[PDB]
Amino acid sequence: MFENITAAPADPILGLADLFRADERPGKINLGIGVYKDETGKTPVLTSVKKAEQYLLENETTKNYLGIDGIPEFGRCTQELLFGKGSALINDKRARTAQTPGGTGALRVAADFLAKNTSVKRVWVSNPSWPNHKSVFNSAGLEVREYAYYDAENHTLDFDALINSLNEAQAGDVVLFHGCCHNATGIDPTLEQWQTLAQLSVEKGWLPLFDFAYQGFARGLEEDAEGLRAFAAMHKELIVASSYSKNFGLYNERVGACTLVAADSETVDRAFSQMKAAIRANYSNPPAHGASVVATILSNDALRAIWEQELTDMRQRIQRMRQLFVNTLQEKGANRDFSFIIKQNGMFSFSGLTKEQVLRLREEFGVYAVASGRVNVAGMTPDNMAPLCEAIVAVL
Amino acid sequence: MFENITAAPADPILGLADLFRADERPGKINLGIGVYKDETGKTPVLTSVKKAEQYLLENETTKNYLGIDGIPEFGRCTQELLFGKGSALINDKRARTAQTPGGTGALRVAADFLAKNTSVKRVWVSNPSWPNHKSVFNSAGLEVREYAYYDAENHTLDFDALINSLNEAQAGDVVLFHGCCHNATGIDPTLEQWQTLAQLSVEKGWLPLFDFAYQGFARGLEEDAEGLRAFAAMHKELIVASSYSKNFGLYNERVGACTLVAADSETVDRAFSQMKAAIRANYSNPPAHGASVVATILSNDALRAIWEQELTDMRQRIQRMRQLFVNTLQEKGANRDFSFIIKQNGMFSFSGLTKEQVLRLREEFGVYAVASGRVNVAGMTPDNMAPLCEAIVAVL
Repeated sequence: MFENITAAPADPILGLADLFRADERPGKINLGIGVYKDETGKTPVLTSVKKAEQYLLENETTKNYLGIDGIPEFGRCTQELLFGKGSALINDKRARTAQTPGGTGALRVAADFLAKNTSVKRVWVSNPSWPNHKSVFNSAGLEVREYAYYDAENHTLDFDALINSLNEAQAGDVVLFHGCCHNATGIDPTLEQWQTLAQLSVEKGWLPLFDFAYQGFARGLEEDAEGLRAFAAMHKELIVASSYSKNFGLYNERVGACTLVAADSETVDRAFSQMKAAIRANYSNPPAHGASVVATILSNDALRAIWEQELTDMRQRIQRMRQLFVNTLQEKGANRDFSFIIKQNGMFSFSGLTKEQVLRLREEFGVYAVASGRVNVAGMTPDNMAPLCEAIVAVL
Repeated sequence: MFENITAAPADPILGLADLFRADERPGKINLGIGVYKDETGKTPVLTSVKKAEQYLLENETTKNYLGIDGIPEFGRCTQELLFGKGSALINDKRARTAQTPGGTGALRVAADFLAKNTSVKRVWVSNPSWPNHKSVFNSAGLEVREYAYYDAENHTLDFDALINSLNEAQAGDVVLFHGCCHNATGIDPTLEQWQTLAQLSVEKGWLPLFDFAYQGFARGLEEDAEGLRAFAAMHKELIVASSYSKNFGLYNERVGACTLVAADSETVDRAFSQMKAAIRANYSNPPAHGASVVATILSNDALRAIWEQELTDMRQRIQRMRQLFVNTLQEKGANRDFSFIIKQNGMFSFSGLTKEQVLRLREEFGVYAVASGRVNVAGMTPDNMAPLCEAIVAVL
């Protein structure tokens, strides 16, 4: 039965990793990573997390199944974080949240739900966009289309091309937006641009689906939610797939949420039931550990304080590296302007390097990056900055 | 978009739960539970688990993403437990294991994998069978058929009807078997019956898929694997969906595995790659906590000894309850013979009560059971045995 099965194509990231590892060179640098890294080059466990884990160890009395939608407190904390407390969406009980296995799991659940309970057939994603978006939706049997977003020439948001391409989308089609820290351009719309998209969206009958994996990485918790909040204030229906993998550094514990928004309580409840059905048919119920940790922290003033500070430290680390990277480039005798790097949010940005330059950097300098020229700034350190920039300069 | 969505049908178990809860009655007894419970009526955290969790707390330095297939050691320990150490399947590197979110998750992954990479279109499940089997497979777009198994009259395994019904199954069809502790008849095939099925299976060109969620609950770790092992010795290809939810009391941490078996290393590797692709499109990678705990215990002599003892205690509690139940029934002036209860393995069994009797038990006596007459013997205690039996007698 398996004789004729063809091998799945290989991810370049994972493939890049293996290549990096098997490299004897000393000054090797890996900018192809997908996670946060501190000044020492590691991905530690947050202090707030460790504290929460101790608490669970001492207080947990059972590992009995959680409800299909998971921990209640986790859901409420997640909603406040998304919509802010005092939000009408909350007071009007128009939103239901399901705890899921990471942000990816949330996306998959939404996809299965849409595919069997609605007339949705197409989903629009930006060009470019996180490559996993295609696989997830296609797996549910949904069609994936691309809208213009990034301007590889000016390294900016081509609002016009965006609005223009999205005009080809019909009512009842879903449009996917990155809440903040666009992956992997680092280019987000302005508040005014968000408001413009919201209006347009309502007018066109689109179903907005937000992929919110980096809340707190752009400007801050609240600031980063402005776009989403701009949409929520205008839509009756909405879907949010959030992740705590990065902002809580809980990558491997698979902590995320799928939030459903409807016109009213009755409707959302009825709709949520089918979402739960979709979950039951997938993994049954969610993993407690990771979510328990998030709920404990968010609901405890002390722990929350600590965590917010740790998050700030991460955000600032990145902002610092972006700035430092540009300065060092210029100092080292850089050809082109890289100042756009400073206007981009999050861990990712397109360096503008060519496929051949990337190949060269690796072969000749032990500097690792994705063939697209994508780099993870968290992979940079005050310590490796110089050698890094000198190598880049050598390939320009 | 969600205006016309119809509510999903409510599931009895969860419905039963709520009903039980909202019951003011004092002597209420819940036999409709789906998990193990101890003499005090609780589902505690295993001592071996707590120890393992302390160890992780103290030694974990990162929560970085696990590989798509999860923790390697988890995979190897799992394979040994399934096939026994020194197994040819292992030494020949014919099996690949993926860590999944519970047994259910393993089932779903197998389904998606089969649906997109093979010609499978139908899956045969026993009548009756865990109701969630249908949803999972249908969700992947697979057809589900039923084979005869249980004999409601003699409360036994109708081997003949079984063999007969399965003759309608064509080559390339998948046949699903419960490794041990059939849910929810508690009726398993004898070693000789297993061997007969194995021969027939090979002859007919079926693809066996084992659902192994209760290893260690019937006779013992190794004993309970006899059937599976009987099949493995005869097939080139096989699939096993195992769970640690019950035998490790790790229900909510979602710990399970999906094991793929092929004729050879090259084949299994090529096939596993597509399985990974299916995972990536679902939840991306698995939750670490639960699986870490399992791997820690299974690989440490001391911890493993403790755990095996805890498992034994669980198995024996159940055997004790089955025996006590039958005796108490007889003493209490029972009408019918219930001795079949003693020959059944695991937490579940069909009491043989009618739908109206079940309704009566609850309304009149506060005794809760599923409408199918299914009872969870782990819900019984030496303390509640008398009242329970007196109520049952009153409805015969």
